[PDB]
Amino acid sequence: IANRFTSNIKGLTQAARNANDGISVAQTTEGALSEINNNLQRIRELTVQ
Amino acid sequence: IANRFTSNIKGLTQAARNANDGISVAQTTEGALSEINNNLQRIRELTVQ
Repeated sequence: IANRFTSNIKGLTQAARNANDGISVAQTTEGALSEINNNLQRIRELTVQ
Repeated sequence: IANRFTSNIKGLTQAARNANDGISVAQTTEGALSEINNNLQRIRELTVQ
């Protein structure tokens, strides 16, 4: 049972690290999307003009 | 909703600027029309004479 618990603890810690990496991926993609959105807003203003 | 509000505000402001340009155009044309009308009135006076 101690072996099983050690395996589970190590796996869960590594999974937490993986989830942190995924959060980083999401943040980077969202920043790129925000810049694209600002460009689109400016283009719409130019079209209205 | 904030993005939509920003787009609407920008569009309305630019449309107001274009409308102001419209008043400018109309004022210029009305000034030319006033000059033409004054010339026509003087021509009428000369014809009456």
